[PDB]
Amino acid sequence: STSASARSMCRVLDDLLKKMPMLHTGGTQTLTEFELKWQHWREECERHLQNGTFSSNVHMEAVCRVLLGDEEVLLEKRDLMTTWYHFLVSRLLFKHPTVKPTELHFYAQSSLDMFLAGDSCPEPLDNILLAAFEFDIHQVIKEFSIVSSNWWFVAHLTDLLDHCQLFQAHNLYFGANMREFLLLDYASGLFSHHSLWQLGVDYFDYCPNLGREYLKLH
Amino acid sequence: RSFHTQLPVLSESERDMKKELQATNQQLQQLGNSINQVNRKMSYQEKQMEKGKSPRKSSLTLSDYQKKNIKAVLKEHGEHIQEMVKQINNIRNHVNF
Amino acid sequence: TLHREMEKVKLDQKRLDQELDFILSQQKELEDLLTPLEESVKEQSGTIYLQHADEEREKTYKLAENIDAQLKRMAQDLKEVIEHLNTSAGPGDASNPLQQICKILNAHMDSLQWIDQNSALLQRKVEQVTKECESRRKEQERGFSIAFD
Amino acid sequence: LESWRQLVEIILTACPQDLIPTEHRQLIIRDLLQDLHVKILDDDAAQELMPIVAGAVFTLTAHLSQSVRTELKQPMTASGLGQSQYVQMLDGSFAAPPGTENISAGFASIGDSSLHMILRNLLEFILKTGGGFQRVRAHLYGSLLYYLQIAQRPDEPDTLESAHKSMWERLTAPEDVFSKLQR
Amino acid sequence: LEGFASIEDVQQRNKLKQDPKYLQLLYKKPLDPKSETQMQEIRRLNQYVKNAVQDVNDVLDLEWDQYLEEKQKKKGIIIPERETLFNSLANHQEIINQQRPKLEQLVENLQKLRLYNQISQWNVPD
Amino acid sequence: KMAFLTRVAKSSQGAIELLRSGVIVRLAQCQVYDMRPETDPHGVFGMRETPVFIPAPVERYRQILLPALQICQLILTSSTAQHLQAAGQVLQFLVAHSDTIQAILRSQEGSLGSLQELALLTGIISKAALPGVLNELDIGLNDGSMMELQGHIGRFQRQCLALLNRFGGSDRLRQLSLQDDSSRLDGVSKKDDMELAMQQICSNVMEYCQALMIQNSPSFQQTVCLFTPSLKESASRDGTRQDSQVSILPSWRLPSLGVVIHLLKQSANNFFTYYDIHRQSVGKLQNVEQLPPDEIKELCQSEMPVGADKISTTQKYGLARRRLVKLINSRAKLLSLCSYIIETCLYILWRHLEYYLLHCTTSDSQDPVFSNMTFGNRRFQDTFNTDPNMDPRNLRQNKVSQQDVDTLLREGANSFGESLQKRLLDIESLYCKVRSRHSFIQALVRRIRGLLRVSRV
Repeated sequence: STSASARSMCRVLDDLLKKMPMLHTGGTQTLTEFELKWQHWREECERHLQNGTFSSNVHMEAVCRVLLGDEEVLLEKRDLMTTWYHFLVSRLLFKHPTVKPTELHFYAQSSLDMFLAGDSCPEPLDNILLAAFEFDIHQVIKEFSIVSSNWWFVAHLTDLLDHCQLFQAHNLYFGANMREFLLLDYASGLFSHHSLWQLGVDYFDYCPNLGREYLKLH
Repeated sequence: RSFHTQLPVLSESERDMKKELQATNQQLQQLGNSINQVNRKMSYQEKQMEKGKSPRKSSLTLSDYQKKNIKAVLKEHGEHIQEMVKQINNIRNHVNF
Repeated sequence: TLHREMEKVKLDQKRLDQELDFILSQQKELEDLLTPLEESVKEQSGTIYLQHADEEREKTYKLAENIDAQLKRMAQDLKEVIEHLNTSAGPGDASNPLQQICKILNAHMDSLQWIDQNSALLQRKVEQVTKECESRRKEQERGFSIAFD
Repeated sequence: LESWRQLVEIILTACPQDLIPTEHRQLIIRDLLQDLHVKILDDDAAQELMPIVAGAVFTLTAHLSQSVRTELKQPMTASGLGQSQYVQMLDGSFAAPPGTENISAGFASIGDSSLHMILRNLLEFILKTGGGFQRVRAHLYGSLLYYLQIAQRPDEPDTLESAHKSMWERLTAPEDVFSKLQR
Repeated sequence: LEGFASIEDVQQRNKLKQDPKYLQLLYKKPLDPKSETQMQEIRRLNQYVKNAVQDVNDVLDLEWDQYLEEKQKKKGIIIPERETLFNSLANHQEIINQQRPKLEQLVENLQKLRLYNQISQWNVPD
Repeated sequence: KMAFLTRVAKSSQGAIELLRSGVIVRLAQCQVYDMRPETDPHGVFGMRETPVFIPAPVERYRQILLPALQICQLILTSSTAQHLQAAGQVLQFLVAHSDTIQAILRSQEGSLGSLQELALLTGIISKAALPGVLNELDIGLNDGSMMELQGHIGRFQRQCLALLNRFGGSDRLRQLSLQDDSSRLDGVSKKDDMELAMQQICSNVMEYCQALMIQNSPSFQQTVCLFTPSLKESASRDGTRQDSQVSILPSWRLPSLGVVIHLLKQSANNFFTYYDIHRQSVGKLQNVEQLPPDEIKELCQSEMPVGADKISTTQKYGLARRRLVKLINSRAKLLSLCSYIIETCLYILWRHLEYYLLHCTTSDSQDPVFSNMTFGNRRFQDTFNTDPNMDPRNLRQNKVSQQDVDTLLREGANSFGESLQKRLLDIESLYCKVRSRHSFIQALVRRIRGLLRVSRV
């Protein structure tokens, strides 16, 4: 409505964006409908670009070049995206309809690689996120316990992994039961203070082993 | 040997190669420490082993032919391994032909 | 019998001489073709690229070379350790044959894995060729049906 | 209980059940069923004896099924003639031509209220305990499957009209007793 | 022939290094023969070293235990290895009987992939 | 599990629930149907190199696919309002897995389960893969996808025609019985299963043929034919076919009315044979009350090969009665299916004669009698009509010579003797349809007789 040379352009853009797949449910989770919608969207975009209704304008041409799925254009316009996870989700949205867990780690690794190549530096949190994307719960919680000293976060993560009914480790890479060690560490850190010692009682009652003698000594 | 200083830009499998090489490096350091301590242990215990007694390793005493049969079987298995390596080489050569 | 044997031996030796002459000619040709290539790789090795991925790949290759060198050195160390410990077990079937048994078992396992990988690659290539032939046959059948209709 | 299990195992896979008359067979079977149902209503198992008593229930249900199956057959086909059987308890009299009169007599000899209270006691014993694990629930479901085999008939997978269909042992015809029991 | 293939691949990669599309080609390729054989040799050496040092440590521990027994109790025996040898022989036989169909399939594929022309011409690349 | 699936698919509410949940989509997305050792896209080229698995790879794959095809046919037959989308997703899955489907259709043996699998596949194709179905529904969802749909439908129709030409011989029954006869005592049940599979194949064929005439209910003046005027196909099929390899008719000229005549004659002969066997079985069941013990023992041995000699006389009588009841039910089903297939063959012959009369007969003359080419009540078209010169369309339609049509009519009138007339009369007297389509048996009979005894101008 503002620019006089963009009415039909925005109309064509809105008509093209209507073919976006918003997770169809034709009975169950089907990827065929998503793939067909993505193919139809790509075909409509290519047809518009070849006809000319989506050309002869620098702004919309750059928009289409970004939507097609490139890397150098996004590295130049990095002021819009956030970090490596934003780059990865942008690639997965503008390059493929959907991805599988067998290729998600590969795509995330390639995203982090080209993001670091395009003027960047390594980062411990970035490496932790890359490990989380590469899965292996044992090694990601090992990296978490190595880097971050927050015992409550590791305790919550172990509780979630136990609630999810997954195979967990019964040893703390030296003794046994990681949740008991985390609760004992939090109890020590809380007793280091001079106030609030009520949660330690229940956290020691939850441990039917060293918690009794620990509370009796504290 | 001089080609390991070129090849610009990583690939899709280069990061997996890097992480596997890091795992192999830490495993090699651990095994090197183990070998270093085992060498000292053996250098300290060799005199005691020579002063004491040496055990036997000749198995199957009731059958005097089973030992040579097992030895010939192991030699023929090694020959089969060599022949299979040669056959794989010939197969890839004929494929490249 | 001796005459037949020496005649067969002379024929085989003449054939082997011809084969060795051909092999020597091929080796001389390979050497003459490789002589100008020995100086081209030396000049390309000095071109060090400066990038977040190029330097990463260079460091990865250097670490791989160092790992291979250290592995070869410590493998020679383990070999001499085994050859020194062979006198500790005393006489036997093959002087402590457990090491040789484990070595040949691992070698046969790796050979089986390589054979399986090669067979999978050959089956994939055969399947790709068969799919190309099937697509060609389907196109031909579609053209024939169009010409018939 | 182990002696009872050995006894029922010998009755199942060691000795047949076709010597005394079928009427006395069914009478003794129904009396034993009512007795064991009163026993399981008065409780006998706790936590460790539940699989054993469930296996015993399965074995006695198999015994009842074998008795019902043998009640229909006859030796040399001599007493299975005539019509209008006079041996009933709650169900009406059934008539059949020579050749099916024995089957009709064996089918009408079963008591409607007897089967009703049997299934009610079985369901009550199933719903009473809550600690019955895999073996207990499997034995109880096998007993229920044997009861349903006695009542109706099993089927087989197909695509149109090719399933295992057996007559008599069904749930049709409201004038008989199978439809009333199913209702 | 191996050296000829190696110098051919060397020339090919040297010609491809001076191309701008080689970057995208390597970025899109999920595998590479050089890195594949490198990691293969690395894993082979690692497994060989691991099993060798494990058996060496086991033999050293057994020898130390035998020496301690001969120094304390002044007597002892050695357990036989006939069962272990028979198990190893059976395992080798089973692995070779499983590899024989693989060899048959490889031979069939090599004969069906129109690659027997060289064997028919008796080692002729033309 | 598959029995429970069949049970929940038999009901209408259960079928609606399964269609709303997505059982066909789940079966298509399953991983057990990806690595298949069956791949053949109609053409001669096509193979598969699968790793070492359990013995009989294709047989085990067909056995695993059997419950899926069974429940698919069941939900397609018992569908309520979602039948359109059900057939749509079924055809989509069949097109996605057309490799193994065509491989199974092309690979046939003389076993027992192979014939049942082929019959089920043919029925599923006839129920959820038709040009009329494509023209009715899904016509506004990518015609290129619909183009591939009709291409695969034509391929499946060619495969079904080949299977019909292979299994349309009466001697094929006894040829395949010797391949699966495990014992001479169970040979009766083996041949019964073989003839049941053959009748199921013929039922799927007639259902595919009648799927176009059911829609043409308000008007019955349409012809659906595409054969050639040559009755030599009857003599070519009366010989001996091969149920183990690939016996395909010349596709460059299409089948003719000889195959239909041979099928009708074989169906009438099998109908008479089954009627005689059913009468004998009824007599045996009526006289079973006084059968000798040796006779009832022989009957039990013929029923089951197990040594059933130590059982009681009442047990032997019950087993003999059960065997007789099963045989009577099987013979009644066979007679009903034969009568229905004969009525469908009469429909086919009448529509083919009407096509030859008022569509195409001689291509060397542009006569006004050979007008119109609409097939069915809907708006269907056809390529060309009459070509004076040599054209491939003449091989699909009638020949360019009137002598061929005259010889075909003469051979048909000679084959339509008193025996076949009495057979058709007995069939129409013992059976009178089963569905709702107005009684037209006598009309079809008299029209076929008139069009066979008359000549074309």
